[PDB]
Amino acid sequence: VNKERTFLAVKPDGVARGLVGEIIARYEKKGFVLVGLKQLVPTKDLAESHYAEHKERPFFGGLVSFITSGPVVAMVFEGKGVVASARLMIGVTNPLASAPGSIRGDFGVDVGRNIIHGSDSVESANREIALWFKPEELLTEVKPNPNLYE
Amino acid sequence: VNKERTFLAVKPDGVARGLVGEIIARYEKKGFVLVGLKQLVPTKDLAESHYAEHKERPFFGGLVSFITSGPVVAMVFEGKGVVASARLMIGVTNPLASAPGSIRGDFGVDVGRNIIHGSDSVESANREIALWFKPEELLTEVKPNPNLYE
Amino acid sequence: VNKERTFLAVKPDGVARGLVGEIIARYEKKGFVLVGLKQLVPTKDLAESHYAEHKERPFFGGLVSFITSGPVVAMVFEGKGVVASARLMIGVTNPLASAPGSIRGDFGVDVGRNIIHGSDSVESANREIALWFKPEELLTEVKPNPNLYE
Amino acid sequence: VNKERTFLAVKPDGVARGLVGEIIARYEKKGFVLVGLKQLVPTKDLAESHYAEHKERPFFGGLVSFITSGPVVAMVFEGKGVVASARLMIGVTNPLASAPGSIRGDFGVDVGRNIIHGSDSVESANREIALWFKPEELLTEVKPNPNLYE
Amino acid sequence: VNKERTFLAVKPDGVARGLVGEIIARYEKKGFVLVGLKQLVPTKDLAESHYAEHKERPFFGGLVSFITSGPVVAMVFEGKGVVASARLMIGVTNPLASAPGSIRGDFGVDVGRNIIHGSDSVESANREIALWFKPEELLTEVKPNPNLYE
Amino acid sequence: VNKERTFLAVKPDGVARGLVGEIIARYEKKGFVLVGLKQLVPTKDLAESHYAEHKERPFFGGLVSFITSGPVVAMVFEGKGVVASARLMIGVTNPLASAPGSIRGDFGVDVGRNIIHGSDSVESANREIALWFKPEELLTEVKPNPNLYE
Ligand SMILES: O=c1ccn([C@H]2C[C@H](F)[C@@H](COP(=O)(O)OP(=O)(O)O)O2)c(=O)[nH]1
Repeated sequence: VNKERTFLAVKPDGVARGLVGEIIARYEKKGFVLVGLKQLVPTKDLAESHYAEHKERPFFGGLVSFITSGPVVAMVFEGKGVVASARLMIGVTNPLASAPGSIRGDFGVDVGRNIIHGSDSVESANREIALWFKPEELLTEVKPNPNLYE
Repeated sequence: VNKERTFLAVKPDGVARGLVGEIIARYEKKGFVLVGLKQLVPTKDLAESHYAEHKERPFFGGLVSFITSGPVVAMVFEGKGVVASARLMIGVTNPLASAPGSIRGDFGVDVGRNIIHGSDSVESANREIALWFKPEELLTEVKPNPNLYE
Repeated sequence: VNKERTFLAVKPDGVARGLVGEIIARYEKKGFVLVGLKQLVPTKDLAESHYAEHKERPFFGGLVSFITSGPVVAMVFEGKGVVASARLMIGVTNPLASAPGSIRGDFGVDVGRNIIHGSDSVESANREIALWFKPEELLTEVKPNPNLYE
Repeated sequence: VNKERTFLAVKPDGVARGLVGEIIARYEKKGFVLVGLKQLVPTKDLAESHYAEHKERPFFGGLVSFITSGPVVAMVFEGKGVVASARLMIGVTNPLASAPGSIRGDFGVDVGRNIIHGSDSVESANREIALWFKPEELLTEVKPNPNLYE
Repeated sequence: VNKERTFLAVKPDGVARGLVGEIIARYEKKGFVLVGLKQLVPTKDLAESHYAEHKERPFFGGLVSFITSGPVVAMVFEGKGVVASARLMIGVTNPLASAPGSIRGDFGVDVGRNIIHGSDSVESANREIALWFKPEELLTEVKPNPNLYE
Repeated sequence: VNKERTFLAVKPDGVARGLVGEIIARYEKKGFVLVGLKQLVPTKDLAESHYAEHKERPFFGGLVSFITSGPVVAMVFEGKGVVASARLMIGVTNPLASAPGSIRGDFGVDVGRNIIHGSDSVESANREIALWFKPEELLTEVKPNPNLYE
């Protein structure tokens, strides 16, 4: 189904570096539809719930602090296999090991300052989208370019 | 002062044509700070109160019908002389008469489908910003790149 | 009417400099439809007919000699006010005096090597299109993006 | 030898999405020479002869029907190892699995709407070129930039 | 003559903002040849000799101070009418009044942080070139692309 | 450490092809700092020292004769893991086998005309930096964008 959605979030460093439009453009060019978009300064309760799976890890504390250190541009894109395509486009955890052409591969140098977040699966996508967006904030009537899908 | 703000809105045709990120990128490159950003399908009352100055004009009906025909990406940029600079970058009412280099000049061909809206003065900017954004949605602590301002 | 057409031609120097795709992309982003496209090495008869209005000027000789010195990418774009918009986008006769943003303004430095040709009026557009293109080579059913025209 | 040629074709979806110039630009930047270029609406005979190898497969029908559904920009590029490089730049059959940086990787989302066609070998290139282009439409004297070849 | 040269200098703000490559690329696309290039932290004596004309002006102190506050990428471009073309491409003194498409028009917002310096005339170019560059640092054998000049 | 440095050099072909600005921009976008920059026409001994390891190889003759055949834009970038990241961005020895997204992958076609040089290790970087740059020509103080490093 082409009604698959994922959660993307340009982090404080990506926003502070003027990468918001560049990132949105990459997804628009690919053919994914922006189902939701907004800028906010994450709160602790949200950063913590968002990174729940790492609550046990050492870095968790630093993850929750930086994400709430400034504005974030949260967004939702819809399309066929968007969760895996979104991540392929982002690159890998370490921006230095990310191939040229990917977001992190082109603009990132540190793992702590890795510009953007992308859901790693449909299960997490759905959880994260419900965490950052209210239903009233997501488009229902989507309908994509007919030159994209058969 | 560099704490001046303006209201920009990528209209249904700009959004539907995948111009959102391209437009945001132009403002970020310039040095202006994104103080608010969100996507929504305008409601008739908002379309009408926004286009108030034209309620007596023939085309008003089509303005309100179109802007509410699909999602709009509303946004607020802050910076020195941003209202006038924003409009200079947008181009003129008729995209066919807009010089290359400007948004409408590069992507527009019809006056009714002219991609974006920009406040025409600080008085209107202030009015519109309050019409589309709630105070909680606008960043307070702005702070731009020190290499932009003396 | 939006069924207006103009004749553009990337000249030997524009082609030899790898500017073909860059120029086509500029027009496509604008909203104009490619109704005809082909690469060929102009014959004297066609060069002369094309530059008829300059047959009595000193430079005519050099014009006819150069346009036939290599391959030319002839093309026809359709859209509202395309003839004047195409020219506005090209720039002026002398690339050095052409504004940044325009084709000649960005890539040209000499008037003899001014990269591209564009019809100067609908009258000449129609004459030139018939000179370079056979009716069978031009699209009849054009129909552009609905987000371009009201 | 650097006189190797390949057949590329931006399909109806690539054309209708305004990607013609973008794709041509990528090949010109690389250093390949455009030996033939033209736009046309393929006929059934040409669509079928082209996809001959697939005549017995299920999808054939949809392949022929789509490629003839609208205008195609056929083109031939010449250069060292152009057939393999052209394919490397196109990406893989499934645009979702295509790496960022490649044509399909950047703009494609469905395999039925995968933007461009490229010959898979020198044997097929030679066949297809003769299928789409008449000898008079192809450049004889090519000669590429001396800063490209040793 | 096409052996005209001009002196451009990306100031500390332009360099600190990652604009060096972007600026060099605009000039290379145009067709001008890079006759000299280097990065350095200007010394007072040089900054002062450079801005000699403004020695009596109020802002003089601030000019010499800023230009020496960080690295500058000094460069010399050669080409027909390069002194006037360079400035046309830079924009005007106040970046907010500079038209989209120009360097200052696209990236600058403050007159004190106006990104780049360009000679204002052939007399000044020759003076500044000799101030920043030693003869051994400038190319003798220039020879530009033949597709540029007639 | 983030004080790692590598030596990059746009060779005569990259320079002659107007690729200098394009290449530097890729590194600046990434987040690496330009610690040294200059254009020169390599002298025979510099070329030879530089390519010591290839001395006994059949092609050392043309390697030296080429690097010294025209101007080279030598430069030093600083940042975390810059030597390995720089290489990854350049692509592989044969540009035809280099992935789209990489410098060689996007612009190169021949191995003898492979646009750019990058150090292959920290040991070589340090050797080459000292070979091409005098200590006075390199910056001491770095100050990397704080949104790059944690
Ligand atoms: O057969 C050959 C192989 C490489 N080369 C040149 C290109 C390059 F600058 C130099 C060093 O090659 P190598 O170290 O293998 O590749 P790279 O590190 O990518 O430059 O050899 C040739 O001229 N001929």
